[PDB]
Amino acid sequence: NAKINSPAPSFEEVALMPNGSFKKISLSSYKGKWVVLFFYPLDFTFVCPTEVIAFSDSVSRFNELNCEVLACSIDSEYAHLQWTLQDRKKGGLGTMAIPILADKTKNIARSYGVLEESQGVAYRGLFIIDPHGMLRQITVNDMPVGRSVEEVLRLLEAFQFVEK
Amino acid sequence: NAKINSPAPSFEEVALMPNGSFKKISLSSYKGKWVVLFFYPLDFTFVCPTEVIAFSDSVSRFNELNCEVLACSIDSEYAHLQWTLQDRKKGGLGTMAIPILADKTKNIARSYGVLEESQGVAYRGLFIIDPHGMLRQITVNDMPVGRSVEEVLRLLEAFQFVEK
Amino acid sequence: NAKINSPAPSFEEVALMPNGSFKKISLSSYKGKWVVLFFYPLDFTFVCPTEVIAFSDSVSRFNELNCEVLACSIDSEYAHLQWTLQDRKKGGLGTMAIPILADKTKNIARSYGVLEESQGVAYRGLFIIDPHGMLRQITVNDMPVGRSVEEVLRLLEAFQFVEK
Amino acid sequence: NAKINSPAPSFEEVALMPNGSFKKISLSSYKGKWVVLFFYPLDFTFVCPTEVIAFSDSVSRFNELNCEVLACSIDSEYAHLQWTLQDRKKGGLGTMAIPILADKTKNIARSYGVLEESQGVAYRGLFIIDPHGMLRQITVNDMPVGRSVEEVLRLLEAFQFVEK
Amino acid sequence: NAKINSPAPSFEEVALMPNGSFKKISLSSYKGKWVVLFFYPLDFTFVCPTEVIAFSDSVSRFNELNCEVLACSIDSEYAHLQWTLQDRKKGGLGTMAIPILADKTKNIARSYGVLEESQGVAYRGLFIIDPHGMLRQITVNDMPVGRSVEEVLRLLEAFQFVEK
Amino acid sequence: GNAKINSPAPSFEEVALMPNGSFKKISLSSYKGKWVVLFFYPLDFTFVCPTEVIAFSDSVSRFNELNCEVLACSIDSEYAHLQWTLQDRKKGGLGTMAIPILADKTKNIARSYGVLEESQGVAYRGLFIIDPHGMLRQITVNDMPVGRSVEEVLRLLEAFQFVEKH
Amino acid sequence: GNAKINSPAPSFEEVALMPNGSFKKISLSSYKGKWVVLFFYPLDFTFVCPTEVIAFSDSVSRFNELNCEVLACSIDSEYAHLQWTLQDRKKGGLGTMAIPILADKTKNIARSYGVLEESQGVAYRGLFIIDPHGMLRQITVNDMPVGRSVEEVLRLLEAFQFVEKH
Amino acid sequence: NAKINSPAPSFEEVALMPNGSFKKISLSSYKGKWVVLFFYPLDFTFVCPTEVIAFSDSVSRFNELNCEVLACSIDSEYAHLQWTLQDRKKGGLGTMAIPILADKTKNIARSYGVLEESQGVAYRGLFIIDPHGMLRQITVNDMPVGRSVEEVLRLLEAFQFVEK
Amino acid sequence: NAKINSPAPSFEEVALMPNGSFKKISLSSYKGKWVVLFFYPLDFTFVCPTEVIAFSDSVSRFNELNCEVLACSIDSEYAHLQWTLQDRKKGGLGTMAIPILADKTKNIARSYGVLEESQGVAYRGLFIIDPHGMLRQITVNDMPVGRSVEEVLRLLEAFQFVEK
Amino acid sequence: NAKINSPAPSFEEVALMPNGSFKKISLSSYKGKWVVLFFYPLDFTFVCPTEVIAFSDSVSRFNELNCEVLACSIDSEYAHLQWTLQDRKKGGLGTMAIPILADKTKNIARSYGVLEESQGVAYRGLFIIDPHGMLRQITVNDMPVGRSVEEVLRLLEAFQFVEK
Repeated sequence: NAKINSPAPSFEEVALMPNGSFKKISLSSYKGKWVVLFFYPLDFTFVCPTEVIAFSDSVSRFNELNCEVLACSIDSEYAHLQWTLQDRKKGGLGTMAIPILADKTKNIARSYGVLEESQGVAYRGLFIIDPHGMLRQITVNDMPVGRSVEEVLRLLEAFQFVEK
Repeated sequence: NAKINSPAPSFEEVALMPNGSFKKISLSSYKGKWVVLFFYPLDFTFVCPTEVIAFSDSVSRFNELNCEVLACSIDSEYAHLQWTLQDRKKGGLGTMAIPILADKTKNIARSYGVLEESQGVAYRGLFIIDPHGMLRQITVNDMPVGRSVEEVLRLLEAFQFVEK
Repeated sequence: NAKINSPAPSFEEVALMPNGSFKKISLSSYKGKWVVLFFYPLDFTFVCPTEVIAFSDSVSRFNELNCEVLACSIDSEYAHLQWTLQDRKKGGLGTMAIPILADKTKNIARSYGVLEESQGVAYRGLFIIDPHGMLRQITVNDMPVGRSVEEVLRLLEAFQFVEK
Repeated sequence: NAKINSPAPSFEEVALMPNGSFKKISLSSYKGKWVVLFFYPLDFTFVCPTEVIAFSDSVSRFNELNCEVLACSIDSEYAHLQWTLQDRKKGGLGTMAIPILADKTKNIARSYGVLEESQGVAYRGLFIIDPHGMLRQITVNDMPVGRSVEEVLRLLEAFQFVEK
Repeated sequence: NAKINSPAPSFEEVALMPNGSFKKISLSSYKGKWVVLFFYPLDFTFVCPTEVIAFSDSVSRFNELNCEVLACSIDSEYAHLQWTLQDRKKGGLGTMAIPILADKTKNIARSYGVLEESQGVAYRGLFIIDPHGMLRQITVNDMPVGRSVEEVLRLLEAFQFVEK
Repeated sequence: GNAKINSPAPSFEEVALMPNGSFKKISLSSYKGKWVVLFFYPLDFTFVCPTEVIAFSDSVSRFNELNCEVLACSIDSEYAHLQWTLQDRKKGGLGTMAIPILADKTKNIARSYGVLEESQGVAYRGLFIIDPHGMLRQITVNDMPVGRSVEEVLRLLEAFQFVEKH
Repeated sequence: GNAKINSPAPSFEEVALMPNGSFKKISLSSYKGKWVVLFFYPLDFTFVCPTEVIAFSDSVSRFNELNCEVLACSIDSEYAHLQWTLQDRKKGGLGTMAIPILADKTKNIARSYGVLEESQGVAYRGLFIIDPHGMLRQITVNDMPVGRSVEEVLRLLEAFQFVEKH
Repeated sequence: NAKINSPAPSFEEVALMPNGSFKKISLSSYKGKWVVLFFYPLDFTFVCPTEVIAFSDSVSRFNELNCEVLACSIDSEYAHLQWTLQDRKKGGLGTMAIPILADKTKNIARSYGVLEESQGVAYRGLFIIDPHGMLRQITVNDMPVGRSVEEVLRLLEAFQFVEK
Repeated sequence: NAKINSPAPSFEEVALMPNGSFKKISLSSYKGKWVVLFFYPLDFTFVCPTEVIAFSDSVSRFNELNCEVLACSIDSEYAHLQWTLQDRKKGGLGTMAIPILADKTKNIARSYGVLEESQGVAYRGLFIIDPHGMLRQITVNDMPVGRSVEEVLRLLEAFQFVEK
Repeated sequence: NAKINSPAPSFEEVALMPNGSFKKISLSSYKGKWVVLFFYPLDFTFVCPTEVIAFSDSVSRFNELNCEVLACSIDSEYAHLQWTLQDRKKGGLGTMAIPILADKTKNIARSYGVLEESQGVAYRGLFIIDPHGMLRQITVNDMPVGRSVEEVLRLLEAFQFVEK
């Protein structure tokens, strides 16, 4: 389970890459970089996916801070792909600048302790992981409330300021 | 688990209705009718979903034999809905004449013993259930091979013939 | 128990050979060939044995597809033999072109999960096993309904088409 | 398991009746009479079935002593029937003057502790049971050696002489 | 332990009141109001307690939203009191407009899963609890990075907007 | 009861009254290479005139010329057994014997052969045929009041040996 | 061993050879209201001339006039016991006895009194003094080859009864 | 615990020596000699200590038979000493010709199974041990009844006569 | 075991009364009074008994403060008695003004956690118990160092001052 | 736990040094010296901390007896520091001549068995430890009653006198 100042739970799982391909991604492959790993409940929700899009539209701000961003849900990689092929205007995801993990077994959500067991979907959890793979901050929102790109960046800069 | 001449495993779960709405469906609500419950692995797969469509195109042939047909997968109801909104020509599902269960918790697949745990997806299992809710026949295919609408009908007629 | 894409349960047991002799047969001796292993409840049933005969009459069609066929029941090898010595017109089996396993311990039925424990007899289960010894499809019928030689051949071609 | 001066293990099972019909028979239905229950391994064995026949040819001798005799094996009732329809001269059983239990589940053999677990067949066990349902004597032979009708009668008379 | 959409872990503990008195406070006494419960590591840290002060300076903004705010640490109520008697200029806490729980047994921190067991102090955890006592959002920061009053208010308004 | 057909007959090494009147330790394995008829009886000095035990003793040679040794057993001490043999046959005693009699003082032999009546502390009239390989080949158990047949055991022996030959 | 000083002596109900020659069930509790000397010995018909058991039988009245009953016990059957009494005293037998002899066929009595030699299946020369209330009051246990003293047991009895009085 | 023909329970403990000194004494130091080890309840009991004295007055009789005698109780060595300094006429012990063990831990009494647990004192137990350290006879008296020096000597001579 | 502000461990045990008689004394019989219960190792020690005597010589000072004093050791009541009959000049105890418990089972020492298990004797433990039977202070000395009557009185007054 | 004549429970913990710095201190670092380790409940209590001050004012008296003195409580090192910065006249601690352990995890209190679990604070326990690290005396007071510097010195001198 996920704990501050302990190594963030490991995973190696299929993800939809920004280019549209499927690829296995391990957490340890990010060693040497900061990582913002964030979960969302379901693809194709009647929610306007503004939240997932917001993070994708902002990758480079995180990148300038040596931070990679990674999305995740219990949906398949095909579901992910289909959502990106769908129009943003029509409620789709459109192009993504970040990978989206396909947590098909729900185990990543489980290890990060964000799985709603009765629904089989993940809460809006977000985790900041340092270059050493250490879990440094936990944010978990109930389904109906989104996270803030600004806030995560606030936190990132703060953490990096302390390291300097 | 699913055993011949034992009551078929119970379930009550959200499904995508033929009209496009979401609805809770219980197995017991079919008491008095035959049921063909069949699983498939994933929505939006790169296999043209001929198999699921074949069963939908043939409901009537089951229906006049006092048999209801029910599809199921580990995908969400929103995923299901999205697939039906997708054009059949374009590898989508198009309109569906049968309900599709959203086994988001994988428990239905588990109880029917068709779940591939490592994958998180169900095998191509099909189950014939009588008006008394008794499991009467088991078919399970490996992912790459489809089932036969003709065969299931053969079996149905055979079973009903034995009742007279 | 038996599972798709797991090695099919092992066995080494006495069988009635097509020539009329008794012989020990192991599953692994079929490595390199496809196998259709199928169970039936009892020898000498008041149910005419059209089903078992149908598979025997069709061996070559299976053989041409690099597939061996194997029958099985809880009856002794002597019971098997006696049934083949009985005239086909008289409700007997006649000369068989396939071996018939004598599952006297009922353990083969048990491992394939087709044993009706209260009766001590096997359900009409049929299993397709690949040249690697991997279980590839499961069919189980309630006692009163037979299987289809055509259907098994349909699946066999389908499976081989996927490899080629 | 079966113990001297304890109630003989209960059973209710299908048997081939002397007239050729199938019938459920319980041990307790013999209360008030002595019973010689005896097991044999298999129907249709290559060795002339003189032993089973010997007991059938002698029923009236047992009946004279208020004793009923009951045969048993792991074979089905249909196997039993078929053996009696077979000519005695030809290695068959001919019509029998005693019922033959069809211990399909093997449980009767198990409870009397005569089941060879590796073979799935019963040893040549014979049990004398009194009118009170109490087990009074145990005889168990290895497969290749038969029992003696004279001896069982010796024992019967001895037991009845003591109760006199 | 603390879970989204489950009742927030109960507590009744001594707290330093804004007026300077000690008082037992239970979580359930806030039923009917929103609660922001937030932990901090230690009193008298060489950190300028800007964070704890920031929340105190902002109580009325939370109050206008029907939300009460509650601070907590493993320090005694006397330690709390002493810190408030200390000058803000000298690194003290000065006057507080919010109560500060004295989690002397560390059990509140434990139940909210924010206790650093090796240090015996709590991480910078913050929890939003609804009028029904249900846990609605989790924020946990590593020691050196503070939380944002603005962000918590963002979240509060969002939650209340959904309820309307 | 450990006593199972086609399994090695339960082992034992115990004091026995020898035909000559001496006490001697006897193990089952010492009979390897010979058939053995091991038979139990309830008690020495019983009010049942001991014809059964005597019958087997009077017939040893018949067993012996079948390459079969015969061995009696009961829960009584070796001294009890000896006393019984010193007692006159006419007078309800045993007389001198042609077979050894095991003194199953711990009752464990009877236990391992599953013939011990636990409430009484005595053995049922159990008889066991053991082959030259030490394998248990046939089980006979009688309730107390009914005896076994020397003829029958010989019938069985010949039958078993006939199967070995052909 | 359940046998503890100032605890109720271990219960039993078992067949015994009565002084008159009959078999009878005897329970410990049937002696309530009397002192009891219960004593064990290893085996009937031993090559030890049975002076010890005889000594206690020859002295019953001495125990009796102390309101004390005496009871012998061994793992031998009641038939063994009877046979021994039918045997002539001169000839190494027991002769007719003035005390009952328990037939501890299941060995449980010896077990509960903690005097059973498990490897031999026989009891040590244990002797137990039990009061009218059924309470165990003294324990004597001898190795096989050494006998007990009738005088000593009487010494003990008088001592115990003297303490009751004054 | 102590058993006939098993090695007598070991001990090494302080004892009051006949000369008035304290000394550690082990059971094994008597190997090669017979030992009469005997327990008594308490020092300074209101009843004239004739029993302990009787054994002391008779040591040479035991010594003649290559037998050493050893007294024991739960009292301290100082208690023992004090009792011997007390005048025999006055209810005291006087100087003893045998050692008296000070079983302060109660463990010797425990291992010889003579400890009255509720009182914390030992029963009047006496044990005869051979030159090989084997326990050869057990005598245990209830508190109010003494043992006999004559009897123990009777036993000793008997045992030695047998080994002769 | 014994704990501050928990009821002091119960006991009912024989004690040597100041008048020279034996009497059962329970802790609860002191309810309504303060109690100083103190242990010492052994009677008749080569260590002059100044400590035990000091407390006896001072009873009244304790009594005036509504406090009873109680001595205890693992020695028998007869040992106690004998020590008091011994002349104080001669290393004896003399007439005592306090009762002395005879903890023959060592259980009182055990429950107060002052038993030296290897020696079977108690450490120089002293316990102050209030009128409610609550344990209020613990003093435990290693064998060679005595306690102070003054100190115990200092504590007693202090405790009573806090109630008044 | 803390037992007389057993090694005193080990610890290594942060302490406030007399100079005002924080430093890790282990018990074993005192090997070769006597140690008076004493606990108190809480910093900033409304009791004028005369007791802790009394020991600090007297270090020298311990020091010349080759004895180091060590204070301890469950409060943080920062709490300790703050209390020493507070004016003695104002109920503060003022300058301290002894180190004060910060038992933030309450484990030292636990191992010395002085912790009041419900409170989360330690009782007024004091422990004398010899140069060999052996626990030699235990004093435990209920919260409202203080210990005596004189008494501890009495004990120290007594212990050292026994060593010569």
